[PDB]
Amino acid sequence: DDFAYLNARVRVRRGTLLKESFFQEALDLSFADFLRLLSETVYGGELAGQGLPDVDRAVLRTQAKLVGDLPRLVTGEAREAVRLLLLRNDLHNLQALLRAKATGRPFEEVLLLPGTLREEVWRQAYEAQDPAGMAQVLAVPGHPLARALRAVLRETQDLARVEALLAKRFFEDVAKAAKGLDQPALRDYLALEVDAENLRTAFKLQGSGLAPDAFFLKGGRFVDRVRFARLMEGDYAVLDELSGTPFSGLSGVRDLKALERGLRCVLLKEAKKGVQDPLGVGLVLAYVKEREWEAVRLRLLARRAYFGLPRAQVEEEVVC
Amino acid sequence: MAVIADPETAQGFRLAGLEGYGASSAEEAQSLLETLVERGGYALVAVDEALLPDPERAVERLMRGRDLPVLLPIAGLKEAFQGHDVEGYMRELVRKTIGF
Amino acid sequence: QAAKEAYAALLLAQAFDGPEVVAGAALGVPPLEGVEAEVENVWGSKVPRLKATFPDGALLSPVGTPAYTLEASRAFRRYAEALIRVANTETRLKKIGEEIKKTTR
Repeated sequence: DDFAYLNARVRVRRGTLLKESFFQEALDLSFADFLRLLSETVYGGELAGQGLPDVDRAVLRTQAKLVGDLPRLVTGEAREAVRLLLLRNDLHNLQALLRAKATGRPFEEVLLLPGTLREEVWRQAYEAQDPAGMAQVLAVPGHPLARALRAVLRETQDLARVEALLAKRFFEDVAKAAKGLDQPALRDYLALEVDAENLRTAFKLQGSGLAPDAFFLKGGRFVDRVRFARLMEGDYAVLDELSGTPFSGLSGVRDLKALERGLRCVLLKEAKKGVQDPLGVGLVLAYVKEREWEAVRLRLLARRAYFGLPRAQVEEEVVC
Repeated sequence: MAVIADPETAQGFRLAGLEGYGASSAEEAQSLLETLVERGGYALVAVDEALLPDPERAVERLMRGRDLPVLLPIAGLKEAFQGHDVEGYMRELVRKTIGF
Repeated sequence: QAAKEAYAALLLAQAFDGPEVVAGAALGVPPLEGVEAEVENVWGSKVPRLKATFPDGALLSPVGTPAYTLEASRAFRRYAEALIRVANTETRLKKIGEEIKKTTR
């Protein structure tokens, strides 16, 4: 088991989270100066090159050593909990690996990382060509995407459809486990994260050629399978009947930028109150969310700084 | 397709709408441009003004006729780029018909 | 200006989801001879013209940055459509080349 040491290490690491006043000074900066600014902080100890892809890799190396070792440093109930947050990034990693296997293109041009599923596991999966070999490799850690996969892949081996159904079964299983750890901050975070996911998923995956009801998930509020199909066709009249959410004020808006800003800023504030339950997974949950949103923000600023895009194109996003 | 420009703008040809994996490699991206169009089997060949082909004549002199998949100047970089008005007007009148 | 808008504000979050959008697409991008080639008689004989009309797609992209992605995928309309403009005006330019040469001669 055991979160005591883990929680203690994670608090010390908070001492080096990038502050809001960073991103104020940063907006006034071009790319060369942002890099000089960036190298002072802890991402800076992994910063390399003057190219943009070399920065992207430098973010990945920071994330590896400060977030991706975290399931490994603890066991039992603690490992399952840290795992559940990391699983969602593993789900991006599996989908990309699986696609490289199915479409016959290199291992390369995927985003991997270590956590529950290590760098070599993904390498082993790629190297097990047969779907059955593939299925057993993934069963080795025993992790919830395996158990979702075993059920899913029996029905159908159509790639885009495997992904979709892998997501729904994976989320039905997750929703229960995360509600079930009985931490009130995580449960409140979970209901909004789910409501938010159903909305967001419909925007991204419209025009895929798949079912609407293969993108629904357990934790959902006023939303139902019928409404998800309504949205996937492109109707925002679902939102004027959606209420009780704190997202209720993003209703009536068609502008993509303004909607996504509002969902994201709420979830940020929600997770930050996770320190009112630092016990358990609270403190690491808060940590993962703040460090992800800083990396996104590092990337938005860099691009804005290099290419001469407006100050306001990112200044609005960085202050919630 | 085969459309290429700067890196950031090259990303989205990697997705759908357009096909592409390149970016710059030369002055007009000759390394890719010539070699590629030799086959010409691509759905579209568009070379943006992010590379800038000053000798659009190199491709025409070598192809010796083909309007099927051959560069179309657009822009490929943002600086509130909508300057292909004042540029195209002068690019047409000067060499074809009477000057401005 | 709304084409480049989303485009340029994404590269580092993705760059391995090029794969994702093309895969998931159901004939959303023709890599070889997807164009709509047109035959067209003019002074300097049959010169072929053509318009950039192929399916391009709009908001079918996942991952990246939640807002910039969606936006970028919507931008695809503003590639396909706009390029047709130049597909028929620049090609006309070449037809009038012939005209001009034979004429001025």
